[PDB]
Order: sequence, then C-alpha cells, then structure tokens
Amino acid sequence: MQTPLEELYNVKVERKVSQRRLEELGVSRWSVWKTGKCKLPWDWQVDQLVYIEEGEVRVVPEGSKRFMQFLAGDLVRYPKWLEADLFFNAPYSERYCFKAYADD
Amino acid sequence: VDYDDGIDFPYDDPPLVCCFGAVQKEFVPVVRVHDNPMHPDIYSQWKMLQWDPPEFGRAPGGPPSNVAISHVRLGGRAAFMGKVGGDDYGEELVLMMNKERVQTRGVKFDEGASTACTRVKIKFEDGKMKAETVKEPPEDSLLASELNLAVLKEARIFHFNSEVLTSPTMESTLFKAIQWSKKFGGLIFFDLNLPLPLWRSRNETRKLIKKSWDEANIIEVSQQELEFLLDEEYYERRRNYTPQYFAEDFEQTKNRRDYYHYTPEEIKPLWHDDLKLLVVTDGTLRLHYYTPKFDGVVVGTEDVLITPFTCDRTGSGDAVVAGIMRKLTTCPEMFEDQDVLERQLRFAVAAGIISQWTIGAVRGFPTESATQNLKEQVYVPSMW
Amino acid sequence: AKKEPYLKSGQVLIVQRDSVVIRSAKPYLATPGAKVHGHYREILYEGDT
Amino acid sequence: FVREDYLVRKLSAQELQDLVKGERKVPLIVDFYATWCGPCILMAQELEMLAVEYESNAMIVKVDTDDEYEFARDMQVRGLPTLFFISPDPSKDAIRTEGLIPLQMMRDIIDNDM
Amino acid sequence: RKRNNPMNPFYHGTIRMFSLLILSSSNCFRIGTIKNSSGPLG
Repeated sequence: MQTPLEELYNVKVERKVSQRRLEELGVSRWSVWKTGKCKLPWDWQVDQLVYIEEGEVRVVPEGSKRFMQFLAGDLVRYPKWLEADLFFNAPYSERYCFKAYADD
Repeated sequence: VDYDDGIDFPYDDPPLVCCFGAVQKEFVPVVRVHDNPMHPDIYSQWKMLQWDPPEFGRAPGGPPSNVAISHVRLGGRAAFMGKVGGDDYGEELVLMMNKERVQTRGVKFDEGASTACTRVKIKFEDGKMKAETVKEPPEDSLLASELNLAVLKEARIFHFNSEVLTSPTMESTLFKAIQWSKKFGGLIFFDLNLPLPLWRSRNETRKLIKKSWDEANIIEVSQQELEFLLDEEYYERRRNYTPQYFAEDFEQTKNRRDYYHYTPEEIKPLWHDDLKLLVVTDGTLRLHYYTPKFDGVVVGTEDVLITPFTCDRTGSGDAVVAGIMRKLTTCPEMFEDQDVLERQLRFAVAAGIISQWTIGAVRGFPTESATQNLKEQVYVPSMW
Repeated sequence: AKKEPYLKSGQVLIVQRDSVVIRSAKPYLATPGAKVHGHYREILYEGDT
Repeated sequence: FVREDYLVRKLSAQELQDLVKGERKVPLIVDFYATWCGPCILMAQELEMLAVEYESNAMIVKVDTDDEYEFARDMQVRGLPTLFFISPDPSKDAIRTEGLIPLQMMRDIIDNDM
Repeated sequence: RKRNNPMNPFYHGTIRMFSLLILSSSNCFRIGTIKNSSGPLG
C-alpha cells in the first residue's frame, strides 16, 4: 500500500546509529544471538531492542506480502504483540535488550 | 478504357451481379485466436463452439462463390469471375457453380494448373520454420486479358473480397476489373473478410486495403474487422467499463450484451466520397448501417440452439451479403430512404439466420421464399 | 412532469441538484389476511417465500 | 488392449520443425485446424480415413492454430482448412491445398507429387 | 501461536450492513468587502 510497513506496525528504526546512543543504551554489554540461513516464527509479547552489526534480516509480518529491509548498523525496536516472521539469508549476529513497560 | 464490348441489349431481370475472386469449397478466411478450445481429437464436441462461437466467427463469410450461390438461391442472377485449373477439381467446382445456376461464362480454365494447389518452399529463417510461394494457384492467377467484358458490362454490382489483395496478380486484375465495371456504371461491393495474414497489425492492413477501400461504393465489415481497423484496445476497454457506484440509467443496470453503435464521427477516418453504404454486422444480431445522409442499426436475432445437432455458422455472412445485394439490385430507394433500408435489411438478417441451421455453407443457403417466411414470422407485421 | 420520462420503481437513495439516484425495488400487492414471511429489513434470497 | 480411436497425431510447431528437419522416408501431410471451425470436422474425418488408408506409407499430423497461430501465419496459411503436403525429398517443394478437397484429390497428390 | 509453528522474502459495490448486502450499478441508477464564497471562517 501507500503506507510503509514500519509506520503501520510501529517499528522504530535507527539506521546508522551513532556511537553516543549506542553507549547510552549500553549495547556493548548485551548478549549476542547468532543464526545462519534459518526462519524463526516469533510473536513479540514484549518489546525488544535489536542492534545488527553483522548479517541481514528480512522481517515479514503475519499475512504480509511485503518485508521490512534491515541492514547492519541499524537499531530496531520490535513492538509488543507483533507477529512477524524472521528470515535470514546469511550468517547473522545481533545484540538485544528486552524491555518491559516504562524502563527505557 | 477506349470502347465497349459485344452488342447492347435491354438485359433481363433481376439485375446481374458479379463475384470476383477464388472459388473454393468452404474455407472460411477469417482466423484469429480463441481462448476456449475443445478436445483436439473428439470433433463431436466441436459443435459446442458453434452455439458458443468466437465473436469473429459469429457469422463467418467465405469465398465469393458462396455469395454468388446464395444470391442466386435468393432469387437473383449472379456471375462468377475467376480462374480454375483444367483438372478434376476445377471441373467439379465449375459444376457446383453451374448446378446452382451461377453464370460461369466468366470462368477461365488453365490446363497446366492444379486447382486450389499452391507451390511453396519451406525455409528456416531465424530459427523458425517458414514458407514462401513458388507458383500461385490458378485461383490467384487471373490476368486482366482473361476478364469477361460482357459480364462486367451487364453486372450492376461488382463484389470481391480482400483475399485477392494477398496476391499481386489478382490485385492488378481486380483493379483493372474495377475500372471496367465503373466505366459501365456498376457498383463496387467490398466485402472485407480479412484472411489470417491481414490480422497482423492495424497500420499494415490499412495501407494494404486503402486503395480498394476507396474504390468501393458498398462496404460490409464485421464488428471485429471495423474495431481492428479503427482501434481494438479502445473498444475493448469501453466494453469492459463498469460504473463504480451507480448506473447512469435504468437500462445500464441489466448488464445486457453490448450492442454499441459507432458514431459517424468514429467512422470518419474510414469514410470517403464514393461510399454510398457501409454495413457493420455483429453476426445476425446487429446490422449497423451508415450512409452519407443517415445512420442507424437494424436489430436482429439468432437461434442455433433450436437445432443443436445441425447448426453450423459457416456461410451466414455470405447469406447476409447476398441478401443485401438482392435487395439493393431491386430496391434503389435503400440508398436514400432509411425506413426502406431497414425493412430490406431485415430480409438479409433472416437469410443469415436460416443459413446457420445447416451443416455446410453451400448446402444450407436459404431460398427467397423461406427467407421471406422467416422474416414475416420473426418480426411484427409493422416492421415488414 | 409532462416533458419528463416516467419514474422507475424503487426508493430515492441520493438527492442532488438536477437528479436523483434510485435503489430499485419491486412492490408486491397483498390483500387483507395475507401473511408476510419475514421481519422488516430481512434479507430474502431469490425463490424465498 | 483397447486400440486408440484416432490415428492423426497433434504436434507443436517445434515438433513439426524437428520432423521436417529430420530424415523422412514417407510423405508428410500437415493439417492446420481449429476446433471452432465448422469445416474442420469433415476434414478431420477425411484425414482419419486417409490415415487408415496409408498405414505406414504416409504420415498425417495436425497443428492447432489456436496454439500455433504465429507459426501458421509464417507458413502462409490464409484460412482453414489448410493442408501441406511435404515430400520426403528436400529438393522438391511442398504443396498447400486450401478448402475441403476430396479424399481422391489427397490420394492423387500423395501418389503423383510426393 | 506463532512460536509453536514447526513465502520467503529473499526468494465494485458498496457494503450495506445492519447481514450484508452489496449496492452497485446493478441495483442503483440515476434518474434525471469581497465576493461571498464558501470556505473556512477561522
């Protein structure tokens, strides 16, 4: 449609995130989740910040015929209740921070 | 050109008509692509495409000999002008035309030619198999010196198809014959009947047919032929249009079959000064007529489902054209009176309707009595 | 009006400056004692009593 | 156990090209037809009879113009029914016949021209 | 749920409800100081 998927599904993207925001969030002290060419069907019953340094992920929401293209160096906040489908076509590694209500 | 031929005579009635071209058995020329094919082997299913036909084949036409035979069966006098070989098949064709009381004095024999046979050579240009003509058949090899000037003098209507335009010899002979016919006062009837090659592109066919189109006083085209010659995609889009919220009138709510009547402004590109009558036929259902003074449509009908096992649409357009010529030769007021024109065109509608009830074009051509009976049965007495 | 075509059966759906849009409807005459099969605004398919 | 009811085989444009290119011992008769064409039913029956007559001395094939319309136009097909009589000798030239020609005419062409 | 799952992006008419009816052209048809102007007043 006219509206891109990020606005429709309320996904925060902070592509080419500066070092200041990264050190403010404490991304360097987060755990690393790794994957190769796989496919993870997940429902985000909680908020989750994701920083991609190596690898690429294409996100397909439940029922969508389009995808949100996320490259390396982007900070992405997957919203609560999102029912998407994670796709990877290459080795991938990311840093996370699951966020509860309020917090950050 | 310079002088006349033979001896002047008062000439008998009805006025003679001349059909120029090839004499062939069946051989519908108009071929396009249809999206609803039946079983490739079981021809007993192919009758289902006779009562649900492709639109271009609703009232197919054929060779001019079909028109001549139909015209004679409808009470007129006709002569055929063309060449056949001196073999058995040519004699068989001439015998078929003779038993139908068609004048074959205009038929030229060629002892060294095989009737309805063409020599071609098979080539493999750019990876696709193709053919090119080596020796044309005798039906495409009539010379201007082989014409019959008595027939062209007596004939009041000169009829031909666009199949002769696919042969250069026949094209030159056709234009010489048109010159002779116009000299003696005859009318030129162009019955398009576009063959398979002439459906390739609009502009090429327009350039190929422009001269013969401008040499014609009467022209008959199908709806598909007219829309191909003007613009196919525009009318295809116009038919597919549906209002989004509500219809503009009550009749638009019924989703009836489209019987769009082309305006003379749309016909303007194809009009010229010597054109006295243009007829666009949507099978036997609609007969759109255009004259320099007026235009309109004759509402017709069809029922091939009344006889599902004998219906065959081959030759229906030939019957329509023959009925048109039959009424034109005996009713000169058709060119100037609109009511008379529609009343006489209902006769051709009936003739086309009957012709769809029999297997075979020649076998199923109606007589004048049957055509008049069907016309009086179908229409109310005030439309007769 | 004398110089106007007769109106078709139906309900006036849209009213505009010089035109109206009609949703077509078919009336059925019923003598007293007849029994209407359905509530108001009930959906009836073709062939339903 | 059950014999087939039809002996005339339907070929594509590519298959017909391969057949014409390859070595041929018997005459090849190519039929162009459309199921919506009324005269093509009688031609179909006549060609079935002809195939019955010429058991192994001729090859009868048919091409549908609703599947190979461009190929038919290239081969100089101006209408239906149209037959192409292709001689096994590449030096000779093929014969195109237009109309519902008699079965005896087909026999004469095959015998004295291919 | 989405987790318990055991394609690849890389590789007319108007609704009438109250029960649904479709209204379209098959059932609806048409029979038939400075200068003051319409606009906002603030």
